[PDB]
Amino acid sequence: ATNVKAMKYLIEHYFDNFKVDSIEIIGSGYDSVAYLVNNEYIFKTKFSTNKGYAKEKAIYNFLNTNLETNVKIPNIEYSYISDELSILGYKEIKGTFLTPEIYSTMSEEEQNLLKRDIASFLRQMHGLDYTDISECTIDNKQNVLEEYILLRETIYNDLTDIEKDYIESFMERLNATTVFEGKKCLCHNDFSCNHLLLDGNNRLTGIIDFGDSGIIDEYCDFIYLLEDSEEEIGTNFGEDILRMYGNIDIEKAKEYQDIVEEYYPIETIVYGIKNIKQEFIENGRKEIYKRTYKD
Ligand SMILES: Nc1nc2c(ncn2[C@@H]2O[C@H](COP(=O)(O)OP(=O)(O)CP(=O)(O)O)[C@@H](O)[C@H]2O)c(=O)[nH]1
Ligand SMILES: [Cl-]
Ligand SMILES: [Mg+2]
Ligand SMILES: [Mg+2]
Repeated sequence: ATNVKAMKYLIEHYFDNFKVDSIEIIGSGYDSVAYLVNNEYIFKTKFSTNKGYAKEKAIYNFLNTNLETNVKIPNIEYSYISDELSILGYKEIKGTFLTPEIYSTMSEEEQNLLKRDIASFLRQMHGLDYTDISECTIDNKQNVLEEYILLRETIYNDLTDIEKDYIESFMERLNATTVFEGKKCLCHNDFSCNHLLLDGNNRLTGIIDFGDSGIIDEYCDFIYLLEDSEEEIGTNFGEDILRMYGNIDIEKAKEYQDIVEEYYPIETIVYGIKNIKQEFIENGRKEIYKRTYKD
């Protein structure tokens, strides 16, 4: 139980008179680990990476001050932020994560109420005056262009023709699309069903992981709601939510999701380059072949 011991130590060291009586791992990413401490607190942690926890903390603070909602989000009680180590702690939001299986046991009315809850939460968050967090802007198109330049400066010339063509074909679509020219607002920006918590009546009770959140295209928060995969509910779910949300071009939302999805293998390669992780470069290149050959 080595990781747990270390992180217990660090929590007690940086947070005076916080006492860890229990601690377990409840989640992880490639760069992070989350712990449930005293069956009450979530502690999210990471070591040296590529101002992440600073922003996420600022966003929680901004949202807890400004949202009027019964939906719970993390409320940061402990933080330690440095280049080499960042920790955020908050009381665990209780509930059951939404999944496709759970959704399929819900009555039609239950499903509608959950969809309305989501639409309402997104309408309220996207309608906030974000002046107070105006530094948290994210420009996805410009980010992609910069990543493309990094590719050109590093490994692009060693890729295969098939890989190059996939990339260039994406860049050509990026240049022709209009889906980055619409409304910008504060978005969750990783808005998948594994971040949505339900209460005992299958209503939306909490939303977690605003770690990628920022001021960005309004379309961003529909990308997973529109996704047809084993992990998400399905395209009709996102469509209905978009109709409830109102005043948004559904076809552009879908175009934006389709473009993000096409980018994925390239995003994966770029992550590998930036983090010096060859396995990610390989995985993304292989995925380009998988997509190219899908019939
Ligand atoms: N019940 C519950 N689970 C939570 C809460 N906060 C985090 N979790 C659990 O911890 C996991 C990791 O938290 P999360 O913020 O998503 O992770 P992360 O550090 O951003 C890494 P990634 O972005 O890949 O999710 C979640 O998937 C979930 O299982 C919370 O308040 N309530
Ligand atoms: Cl490789
Ligand atoms: Mg997460
Ligand atoms: Mg996250």
